[PDB]
Amino acid sequence: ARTKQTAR
Amino acid sequence: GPLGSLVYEVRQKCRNIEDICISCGSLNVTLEHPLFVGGMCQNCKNCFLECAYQYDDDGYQSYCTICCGGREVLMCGNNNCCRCFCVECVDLLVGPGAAQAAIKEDPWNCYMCGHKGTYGLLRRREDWPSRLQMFFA
Amino acid sequence: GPLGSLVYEVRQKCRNIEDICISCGSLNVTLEHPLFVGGMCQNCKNCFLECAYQYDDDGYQSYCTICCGGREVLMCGNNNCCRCFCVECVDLLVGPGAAQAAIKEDPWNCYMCGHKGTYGLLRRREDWPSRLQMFFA
Ligand SMILES: [Zn+2]
Ligand SMILES: [Zn+2]
Ligand SMILES: [Zn+2]
Ligand SMILES: [Zn+2]
Ligand SMILES: [Zn+2]
Ligand SMILES: [Zn+2]
Repeated sequence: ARTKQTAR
Repeated sequence: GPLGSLVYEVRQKCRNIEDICISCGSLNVTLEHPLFVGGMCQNCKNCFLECAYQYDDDGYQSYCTICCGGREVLMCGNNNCCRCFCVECVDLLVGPGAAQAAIKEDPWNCYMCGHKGTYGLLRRREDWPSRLQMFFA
Repeated sequence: GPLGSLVYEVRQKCRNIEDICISCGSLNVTLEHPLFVGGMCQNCKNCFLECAYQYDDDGYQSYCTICCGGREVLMCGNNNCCRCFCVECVDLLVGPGAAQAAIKEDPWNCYMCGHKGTYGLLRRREDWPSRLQMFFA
C-alpha cells in the first residue's frame, strides 16, 4: 500500500 | 477523545465496541458508524457529512475512512475506490503493526474492498452500502 | 443534526434552551444542566458522570465538558481546571468561528473560568459549584 501525509 | 484506552477495554472484553464512537472516542454514542461495527457521535457524523468525498490533488480521498481525519494514511489500490486509512486507526482498530504489514503488502486492497470483511476489531457491515447512502440524507 | 437544529430555533427564539439537552439535542429533558443554562437528558447525565475528571497523558481532561466527546479541543490554561471544550460545541453554542478566535489567545481561560460568564448561548449558572456537588450523587 502506498502512503501519503494529509493536509491537517 | 481517548480512543486508545477505550479500545484497550474493548479488547479486554470489558467494553462493547458498539458503545463507543470509533471515530473519536466519544462516549456520547447516539448512532452507528455506517461502514463498521461500532458507535458514532453526532460531531463525527457532521464531519463525515462535511468532508464527504473531498479529494486531494493526488486523486485520493483527503481524510481517513474511519475517523475522517488522519496524519499519515494508507491508500487503496482498487480504481473505483480511492479511500484512505490512517496508520493510527489501523494500528488501533486492526492491531499494532498491521499498518506496516499493509504498507509492505503489494499491492493493497483496503478494508472496504477486501473479501474478508473482518480485520482485528475492525468489522465491515454486511449492509454498509444501504447504510451509507442512507447516511447522506 | 438534532442538536444543530434545535440550537437554530433557540437563535430564532422559537425554542427555550432550557427545554433542550445541550449535549445531544434530545427533547427529553430530565434535568437542568449543572454548569450551563440548558436542559440535559438522563443518557447525557450518565456520560457526564462517567466522563468527569478523566485525564489524558498530556494533563488535560479526556472528554469535552459539554458533549462528553470531542475531536479538536480548546484546553484551559489553569491548573485548577484543565477542562477541554471541543471546536464543534464552541461553534454551535457560542457561534460560528468563535473557536478560531479562541485558539488565537494565550493563556486561554475557559467558559467556567472567565469572569464574564456569558459567551453567546453558553450561559454559566451562577451557582454551578453547588449544583455540581449535588449532581454527583
Ligand atoms: Zn465521534
Ligand atoms: Zn483514522
Ligand atoms: Zn478500497
Ligand atoms: Zn442528551
Ligand atoms: Zn463538545
Ligand atoms: Zn477553566
